[PDB]
Formats: sequence, C-alpha cells, structure tokens
Amino acid sequence: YMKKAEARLLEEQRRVQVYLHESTQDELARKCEQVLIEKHLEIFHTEFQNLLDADKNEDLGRMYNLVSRIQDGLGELKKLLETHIHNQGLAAIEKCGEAALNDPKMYVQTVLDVHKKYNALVMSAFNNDAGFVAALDKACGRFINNNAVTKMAQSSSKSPELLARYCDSLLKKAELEDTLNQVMVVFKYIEDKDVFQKFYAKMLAKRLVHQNSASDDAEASMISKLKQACGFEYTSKLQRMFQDIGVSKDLNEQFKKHLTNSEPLDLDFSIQVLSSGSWPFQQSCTFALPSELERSYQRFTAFYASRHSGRKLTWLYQLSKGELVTNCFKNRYTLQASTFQMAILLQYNTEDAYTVQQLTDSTQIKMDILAQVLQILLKSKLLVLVELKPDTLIKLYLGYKNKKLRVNINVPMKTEQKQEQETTHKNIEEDRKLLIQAAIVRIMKMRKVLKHQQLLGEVLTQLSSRFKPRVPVIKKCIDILIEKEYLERVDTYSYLA
Amino acid sequence: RFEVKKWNAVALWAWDIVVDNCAICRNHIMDLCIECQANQASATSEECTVAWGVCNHAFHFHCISRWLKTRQVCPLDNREWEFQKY
Amino acid sequence: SYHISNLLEKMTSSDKDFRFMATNDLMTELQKDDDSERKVVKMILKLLEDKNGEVQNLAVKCLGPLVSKVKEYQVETIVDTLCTNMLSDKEQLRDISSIGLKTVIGELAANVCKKITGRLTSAIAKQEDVSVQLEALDIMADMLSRQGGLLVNFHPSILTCLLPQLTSPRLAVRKRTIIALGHLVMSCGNIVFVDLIEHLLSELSKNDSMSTTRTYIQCIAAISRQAGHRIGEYLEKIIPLVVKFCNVDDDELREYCIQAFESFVRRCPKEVYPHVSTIINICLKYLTYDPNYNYMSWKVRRAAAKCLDAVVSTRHEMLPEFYKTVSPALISRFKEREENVKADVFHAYLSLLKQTRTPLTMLQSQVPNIVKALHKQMKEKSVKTRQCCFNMLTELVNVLPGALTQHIPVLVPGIIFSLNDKSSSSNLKIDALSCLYVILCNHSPQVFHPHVQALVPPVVACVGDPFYKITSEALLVTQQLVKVIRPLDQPSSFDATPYIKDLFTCTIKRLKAADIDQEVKERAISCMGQIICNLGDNLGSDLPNT
Ligand SMILES: [Zn+2]
Ligand SMILES: [Zn+2]
Ligand SMILES: [Zn+2]
Repeated sequence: YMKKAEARLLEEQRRVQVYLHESTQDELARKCEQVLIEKHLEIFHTEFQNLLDADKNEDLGRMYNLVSRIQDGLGELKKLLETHIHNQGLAAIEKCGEAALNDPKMYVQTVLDVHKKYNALVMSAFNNDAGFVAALDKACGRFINNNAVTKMAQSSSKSPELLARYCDSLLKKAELEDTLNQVMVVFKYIEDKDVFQKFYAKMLAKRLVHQNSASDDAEASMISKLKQACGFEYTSKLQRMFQDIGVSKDLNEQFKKHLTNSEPLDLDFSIQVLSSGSWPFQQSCTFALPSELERSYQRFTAFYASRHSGRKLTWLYQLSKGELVTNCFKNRYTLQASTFQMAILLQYNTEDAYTVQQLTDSTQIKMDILAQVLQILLKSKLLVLVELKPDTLIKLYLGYKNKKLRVNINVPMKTEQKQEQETTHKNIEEDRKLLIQAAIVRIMKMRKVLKHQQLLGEVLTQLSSRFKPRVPVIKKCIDILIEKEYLERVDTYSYLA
Repeated sequence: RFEVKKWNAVALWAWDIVVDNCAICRNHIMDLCIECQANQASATSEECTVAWGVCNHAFHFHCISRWLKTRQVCPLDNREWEFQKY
Repeated sequence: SYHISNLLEKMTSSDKDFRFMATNDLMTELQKDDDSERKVVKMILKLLEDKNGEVQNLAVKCLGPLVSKVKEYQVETIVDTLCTNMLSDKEQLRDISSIGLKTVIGELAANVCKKITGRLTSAIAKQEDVSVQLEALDIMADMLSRQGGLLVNFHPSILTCLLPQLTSPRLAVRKRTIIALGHLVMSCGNIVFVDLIEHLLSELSKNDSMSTTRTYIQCIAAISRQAGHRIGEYLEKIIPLVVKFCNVDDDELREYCIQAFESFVRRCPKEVYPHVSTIINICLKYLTYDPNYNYMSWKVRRAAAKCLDAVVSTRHEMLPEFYKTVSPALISRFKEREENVKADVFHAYLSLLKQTRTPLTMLQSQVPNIVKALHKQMKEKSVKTRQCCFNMLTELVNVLPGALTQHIPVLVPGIIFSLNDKSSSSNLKIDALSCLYVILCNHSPQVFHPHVQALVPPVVACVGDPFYKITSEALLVTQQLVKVIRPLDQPSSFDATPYIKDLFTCTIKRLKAADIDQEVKERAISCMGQIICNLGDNLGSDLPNT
C-alpha cells in the first residue's frame, strides 16, 4: 500500500502540472496526503513495530518517507523506536546469564552489537535525523547503566568496571584501533566515569610495572583518546607513571654499568623505582628477606643513598618476581615464581619435610597470606603433605616434572581479585565525599551567603562530568563541614573565615 | 637444592626528612591526629587518612586541611601545594 | 566593564579556589569591550600554564566560547601563541596547547585555517623530533576532516610534505599519515589525486623494501575506501601490480593485498567487473593456505573468507558461476581448525544463501553435502560452532521449503543433543528451538512421525526451564508439535494417545501461574487453544475446568 500511495502522489503532481492550473498544486497535494496517509496512522503505527521485529529496512525507509509529510506525525515513531531499542538491549544483556558478571568481553560485545545495528539502521533508513539519534542515545544511556548485570552486583558501578577490565584484556599480552574507538563510543553513555578512570589507572600501573604490555603505540593511542574523552588532570596523572618508568630505566642502566667496578652480582638484578605519591600500591607486610638476596639489597641501598641522600626506599615484596633453576628434580627445569614463593621454597634445599607452624617463624610471613599461597603451591603438584591444619607437615614430591621445559607458578590468588575490587569500590566512595566537600568549600569561598537549593545546584553542575551526586550525601557533607568550622549557619549558610 | 638466576624487584621512594611521622603534629603517621585524639570518636574520626602531594610530602589530611585555611604553601617545601593521593 | 575587572583581579588571587571560581564565572558569562577582550585573552593564555590542573582544564575549555565572541584579529594571535607553544621545549605546554588548538578548530574563519596550516606544514617535516610530527599530523587530520574543503589553495603544499613521511622509521607516523591522506582525498581537486595515485604506483613499481610495500598497499586500500568511485578509472593499472605482489612469500603482505581486493570489490562495483574472476580465483587458492598442518597464518585465511563474502554479497548476476565454483569450496572448508576462520566461512555461506532468495536446483543438488558436513559439525564441544549450524539450517529451509525431507533421521539427534546438554547456554537452546520450529513448519507431517517419541521429552523439559525466553520458544514449538501429531486437514494413521497428558500437564502449569511475564502467558493461551482444538476429545474432566 505504501508503494501504491507513493506512485499515486507522483501521478497527482504530473496531472496538476500538465493539464490544470498552477494554483491547485497546494490544495491537491494536501488533500491527497490527508486521505492517503493521515487517516491510516494507527495502521502505520501497528506496522512499524512488526517491521522493527523482522528486520526490513526498505519498508521502514518508505514508511519514514511517507509519514514525514504530515505535520507532527513523526513523534510516535521516535517513542516506539526508543522503547524497541531499550527492550532489545535489556533482552540481549539478559540472555548472557551469570557469565557476563565475570566476562568483560561478552558483556561489552553484546552492547556494541546492539548499538551498531540500530546506529546503522538510523543512518540508512531514517536519513540520520536528529530526533532518531536522540532516541537512540537515550535508549543506550538507559540500558547501559541499568540492566540484569547491575542488579546482581546490586550497584550501577559494575558497567564501568567491566569496560575497564575489557580494555586491560585488549591491551595485555590493525583491528585493535577500531575496537578501541568502539569502547570510547560506549564510554560516552556512562554516568559514573570516575569508576572507569580509577580501575583503568590501577590496571595500567600493573601493566607498566610487570612489563606485560602489547605495544607502546596502543598505549599512546589510548592516552590520546582519553585526552579528548576526559579532561587534562587525569592525563597528567597518567603521564607521571610513564615519566617514573623512564627515569627508572636510566637509573637501572647506570647501576648496571657501575656494578662491574666491584665484584659482580651472582644473579641478574633489575629494579623499578617509583614515586610513592603517584603510584597506587600499598606498603608490604613484614618479611624476612632471604639470605641469598641480601647482597643485592645492601648494594642497591648503598648506591641509592649516594645518588640521592634525602630519599629513603620502601621495598614491595608482593609485586617482585624472579626466575629459579632446580637440580634436585628428575630433569633440570627453570621456573618462574614470586618473591614469597621463593622464600618459602628456598627455605629447604636438603631438608625434605617442614611444619607450616614451624616454617612460619623463619619466613615471618603472616598466616593469612601464607595459607593462601600454600594452596597455590600444593595445586602446582610440586609439593605435597580442603582446610588447613597448623600442625601439618609438608614434604617435597621428588621425581615430578612437566611436559613443558619451563613452568610459571605465579598464579593470581583466589580471593585477591575480589578483595582488590572491594577496596577500590570503597576508595571511590571516599573520594566522592572528599570532592563534594572541596566543591562546597570553593562555592562558599566565592559567595559569602547562599541558599540550600542554590548550593545543591552548583555542586551538581560542577561535579556532573564525573558522577551524579546524591542529595543525602551532600547534606551529610554540609553537616561534617559544620563540625569542622569551615562554615556556619545564620536554609542559609555563611563562610566563616 | 635450588638456585636463583634472575630477580626483578619493585621499590618505592619517599622523603626521609620525616621520622615516618607528621611534621605539623609530632605523632606517628599511622596514628590519629592531635585534634582527633583529644576529641571523642565521631564522624570526623572516621575520615582520618594520610594525604600525599605532588611534592611527595606526606601529612595527615586534617593537619594539612587546617594548615591550608590561612596559607597556601607546603610546610617543609616552598612550592605551592597540590593534592594527588589519599 | 566593572564586573569583568573584578574577575580579572581575582584570577591572580594566588589561591586555588578563587582562580577556579573566577575562571568558571568568566566561562559562564561568555556562554550566555575592545580593551577588556585583550586582557581576558592574555589572562587565559597565562592560566594555561598554571600550577594547578583544574585551572588548566578550565582555561582550555574556555578557549571554545572565547573565539566565537571576540573579534577576528585576536583569534589570529591566539592561534599564533598556541602554534608557538606546540614547538616549545617544555613537555607539558605542548600537550596543554594541542587540546586548545583541537577545541578552537572544533568551535569554529577561513583565515585562521590558513594561519594554522602554514605552521603545521613546516612542523610535520621535522624529522628529528617525532612527537611534534605525531601531534601535528593529528591536528591536520582534524582540520581537514571538518571545514577542510576551504583550503583549496594549500592542497599541493599539504601533499608535498605528507608523502616523504610514509618512509618514516616510526610506524605510528605512517599510520597517522594514511588517515590524513584519506581525509585529504575526501575533498580535493582532480589534479592532486592524479599526482597522489601516480606517486603511489611509481613507489610500488620500484619496491625498495618489504616494509615499504606494505605501507603503500595499505595506503591504496585506505584511499579506495574513502575516495571510492574516483579510483575506479585507475584500477586497470592497480590490479595487475597487486596481483603480482600477492605471490610474495611474506605472510603479512598477503593479508593486506587481499584486503585491498576486498575494498575494490565493495566500494567501486562498476569498474571492478573484468577482474572479478581473478579476485575469486586468488581468494579460493589462498582460502586453503595452511603451510604447516595436514589433515601464524590464519589471518590470510580470514582475509580470503571475508573477500569471498564481499564478492558474493554484491554480484547478483553471478549465481550460476557461484554455485558452480565457490559453493563446493566453502562447504569443504567447514572443518577449519581455528574457530575464527570457521565463523567467517559460515558467514560467507549465509551471505550466499541470503543472495539466493536456476540457482534453486543447484542448491538442492548441493544440499546432501551441506547435511554431511553439518552432521559432523554438530557434535563439537564449542557453543559458537554449534550455534552457526542452526542459523545455517534456518536459512536453508527458508530459501528451500522442502530441502531437508531426506535427512530428518540424521538431523534430529543433533538438535536433541544440544537441547538437553548441560554445557549449552541459553542462546544455543533458543536457536535450537527456533530451528526445530522452522523445520516442523515447512515439512510434511508424515516425516516426523517416527521421531515424535524422541522429540517430545526434551521439548517438555524445555517448557519448564526457569528462564522464560526458553519457555516461550518451547511453547511455540509445542503448538506446531500438536499440529503435527494429529493433523485435522489430512488423514493420519499415527496414534497420539501417550503424549496427550505429557503436553497438557506441562502447558497447564504455565497457563495458570499469575506470576510469569507477558510473553509466556500470551503463548500459553495460544498453545492451550490449539491443544483443545486438535486433541480436546481425549481430554477427560480437565476440559471443563480449563
Ligand atoms: Zn599530623
Ligand atoms: Zn585526623
Ligand atoms: Zn612539599
């Protein structure tokens, strides 16, 4: 029927131009458009949904062309499209199941596919109209922030976390640029961007320290894109890490050149010296450094004392890794392990059995971490004697090997990832309160007397870029500044200098 | 027996002019503030955390917050103070 | 007048909050005097170098609204100072000024572009420093992308400096130069395009190094993607050279030239007609290229598979040749060890089938081979591989309604296995049920009579899954199964008594729930209506209550 109406409309123009007067063109066109389109709008609206369900782009294009001739006739189609896109996004996310909660790639790719399909549909069929792209943007913003995955996590901050975890998987060890651009497209619709930024910084730190980046060009591309996406403070905060790594490379080279003057180190030694303030890492637990490693510790401490007298070092033993070679096995094989595993593996060389409670005193490792790393050791099948018993004796399993020449026994701990996520989520919440307090202080500094609603509006418009503050937390911040004597009440507040 | 071939270590550097203590108040950096200790436990005591700066100088958050009401200069350090970590 | 002066005074308050709020207030005022304009412009430039970061961010964002209101002459010296700041020795100033220039170009008349390009052209040529090259290339690409047609007089000047950069040791310079070249070709004169194409051909003819030929092949692909129709007249010389390059041993070089063929096949259809046979032959010959394993080079296989899809999806008038020569190869290559290549070959064959909507008899002749391959492919552990087979069957049945008449005994157990497998996910189950529904709808009822005993239990189990999406498809399949077990329009000797209670009991629970979603209710009503209509006589006391 749309084809028939489109043909009839052109026939009418031909007729009126050929053998009528030119003053009838407006009236004939209006009457024909009325009788052919405006009287069947309910049928057109019903057919729109069915054409959306079974993808038929040409039919949708013809419907858009026909209904665009009626004044205020495109309004219902926009609402229908918005509802359809929102439902499609929610359904697509829901079919993934519980796996999307721990698989960033699937979760991000589903959203990317849903966005791409309807973006192409809008660009092709609807002639890239502003009203339709507005509906697409609203629908995407709705279903990205709230969906089934966020309900399971009981928070709307899980989506930025999953996006940041997908970026890290992409950038770890031609087409990558396109998917990075798609990720930046998705990042536009996120309400809580500080959650994304903190996680991205925390994973870039791990990538830089452990030297497990794919290529530096991809890192530069991400920095450049985040420059246009985010502001300038975040970019400088990230650049400080690169500057520290660059400085540490030169310092390590200078130490390596200078080491040959004295007796050479029996083992290969590389160091990464980082500024405490810039990097997110925390202080290490108490530890008894192994005797085999004391010389390198003392030599570097003395050297760095001479290079810079003012500064003092603070070693991190939960991020240091090395290589080990064994001759007690059936065949000599080299293995890679962390410093803690080295300490609780170099503890015995000829001794076969040790008690966990007895071995604890020598290494001085805390019991909580010690047990958890013993599960990692036992699962490696390289050690043998599922809850722990302090009186258990552990004995080496001789005559055990693996198919590969080398084995990597540096496996992430079972609970460490969950604890890291929880701690980061708590730090984000604390930082939000600190930023709100700072914003209130600045507003009171600029304006001596202000009202409650005006203050709330100013805080909301100042912090809207990063996150959307809740009203109760702003009032709580006002109360906490009341106790701190920054401002005092006179519904109206005044700065007390 | 086992032997070690390669070891990669990570370390962090900070100013040693401090004794691992705040400069504004002579308490150990992990402990609470003088105002926090003298006063009773409240919501203010819950928000006591060490704060760093671009100059890599570490003080209590409350101490530097009190100090910055009148001045805008780091205590041990004549450059302007900016926040970078909590 | 007086109001702006107070802000200008507070921007030097030596306090962070006062500077921040003064800049914010000025930005707000601009969004909503000759002497005052100069002071504001100088202060924003001075704040670009402030110690604090938030003040710097506000100063950068202020440059946008500032240029629109202030007179044109001031914009000239703003551009001058920013371009000078790019070449400054200080590292942070270059970064902070680059964003400023990008914002100024974004919020933008013809004179400022000419002022910018003069510095940019000299900045790109600096071979000693690479960071300036990278940022200058980015800025020039942004400038050409938006409002780039105005600089008609500077196109040869821009091209004279870009072509040397394609031999740079840094691979990022080449990648950022290709984008600028494409944006230049997007809107330019006819004389410059001829020079660019001639230079690329001359460089390719005298291949200096392996890394150089890759770069020019990528440049040809990119220019074909953007320019499109304009390069069609020059394909007669492009194709033979690339075909000769395709035989080089380098694995990487093959992928780029296959992608180059794909761009010519897709972007410009008219001029590529003679060489379609050569492109198809090359893609077929390299589709089976595994020089290591017999029954690091999966990229070339993927490229060949994608180029075949590009060829098939466009040329409608080549179906007799398609089913003659490309169809047997794709079916034979359903056994790819890598999943990524297998997905590509499945997508290509699906594109062929969608195009097929005489071809029909040739497809019906090839159906047995497709069934033979899919029978082996439906036993795989991976969910993704199994998921493509059902989309294969659905499209095949849709194109040919009675295609699978002779292969129901071998196709039913494959569906049954995926229906009740524990490792299967929701998407696989939904696709299997959808395929079963389409198979049942488009075949004679007498075929499925032996297999009803096998089909009923898994479907009944699927009606009771906690996830409602599976339940909806299960009810839809149950409706057609009810129509199949006892048709009312034709005579049947089949006995349907044992399954009546099995279907009724599972349907009635969903009918009377009062807590399920809309779709499940709307499908339960429809399924129960069909049950009553076809097999209501055998139901006992349940019908009056229902
Ligand atoms: Zn203190
Ligand atoms: Zn305190
Ligand atoms: Zn300081």
